Amino acid sequence: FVPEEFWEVDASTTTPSGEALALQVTHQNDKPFRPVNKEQTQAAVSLLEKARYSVLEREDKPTTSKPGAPFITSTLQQAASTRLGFGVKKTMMMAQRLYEAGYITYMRTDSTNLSQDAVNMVRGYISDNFGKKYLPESPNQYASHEAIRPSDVNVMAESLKDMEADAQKLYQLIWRQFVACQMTPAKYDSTTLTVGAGDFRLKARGRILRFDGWTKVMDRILPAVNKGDALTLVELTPAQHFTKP
Amino acid sequence: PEEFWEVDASTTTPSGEALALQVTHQNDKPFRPVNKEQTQAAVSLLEKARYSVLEREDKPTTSKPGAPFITSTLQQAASTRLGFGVKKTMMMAQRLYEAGYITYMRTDSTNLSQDAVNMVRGYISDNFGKKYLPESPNQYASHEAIRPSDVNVMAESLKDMEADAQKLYQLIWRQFVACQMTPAKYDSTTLTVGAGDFRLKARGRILRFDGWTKVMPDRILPAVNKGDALTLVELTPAQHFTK
Repeated sequence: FVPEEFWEVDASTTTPSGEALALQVTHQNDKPFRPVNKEQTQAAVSLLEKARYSVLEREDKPTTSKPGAPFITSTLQQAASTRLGFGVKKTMMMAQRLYEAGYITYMRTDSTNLSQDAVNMVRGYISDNFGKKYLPESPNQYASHEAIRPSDVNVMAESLKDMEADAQKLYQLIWRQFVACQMTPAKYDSTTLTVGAGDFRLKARGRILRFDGWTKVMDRILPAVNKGDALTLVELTPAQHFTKP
Repeated sequence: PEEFWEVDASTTTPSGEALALQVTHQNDKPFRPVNKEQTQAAVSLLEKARYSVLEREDKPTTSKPGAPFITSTLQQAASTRLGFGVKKTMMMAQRLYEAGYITYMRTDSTNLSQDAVNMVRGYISDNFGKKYLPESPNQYASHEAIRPSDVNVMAESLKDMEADAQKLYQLIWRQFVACQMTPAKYDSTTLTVGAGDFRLKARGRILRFDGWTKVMPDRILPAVNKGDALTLVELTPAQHFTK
């Protein structure tokens, strides 16, 4: 594998009211902005430094995010790696121990299916511990033996006195994914700002949580600015990156 | 944990054949040292003794099969023979039941239905032979026992089950078929040896008819008679702890 070099440019600006607004340069000449070396970035930066910044478009809309499916072997490995920093073989050793102790279901599966007993169990837990608004009218179904889930939803990670810290973290991950998969969607009020500067286009995205839904068990607020408003550039910050395997 | 020792004695018969012995008594009382000093004291004595066969008992023996599984005995057998914990065993048994491969897994009864008895006796007659089939169905001290739903379904055929689930089904299947088969027969032997203040023993048996062990799978003591002199080769002490 050969790492590919690419640069990104962020711009700190101030709204007419004086509030801070962070932007990411996305386009240059209507084409995706992605310089590959320092000189190219510097050339772009020199242009952005003199350009006039103005809000081209502001889009506000409600959005929802649904929970993910309960774990299968491949998704558990991916999540344990991303969230906990566990390698695949370590994740599988720990999952096998949790299964052999009877804490979770069989760990080698490619099915997201959940038995009626498991659905009854988790929906009861949700009704008792979270509330009616967190419970969908009908069980949530997922594209797809059974998924990897706790054997007893009433058993919490901290109660596994026979497991070391990382094993408890893995159980907690499995437990949270399973409970969340049967909860209602999270609701947000999203905002997207599009800014123009010379032959450059920049953007900022933000959202405000209206209902937590599944996120209760398991980006920022953009300042007020309308279309046509002028933004004052404060600082440009280029960043060098390299792709990974 | 309680520390206790044992002592094994390797000897040779007049013909020169090896004979392994275990020390069982000392001064007519059960031998069971609790430390290294006690054991070493016994070893020094055994090292200077004359060894001779005090008695040889040869007799036929019988081994009957066990009852079909109930929840508690399945858990015990899965632990002892397969190394499965209780929770794991019950999770797998539940899946086998839900798939329809075995009968309900929560039971305290060793009873078998007339249909199940007819089915397994037919299997035995077809696959093992008349000497493996008792005149009347075998009865056991005691809903129904945990058994396969279809005796013609072999563990190897459960494509939808992982290896350990197949091992569990195999265990249940073998226990069920064996429980309706005839006793195994052996010719047993017990050698009692005298060595100074100690008594040592060796046990052996030869299979004469496999019976139930045919579906659900010791030593052969060398030829020696009462009065035969034995030559001590080596004494081997062993330290143990209760678990």
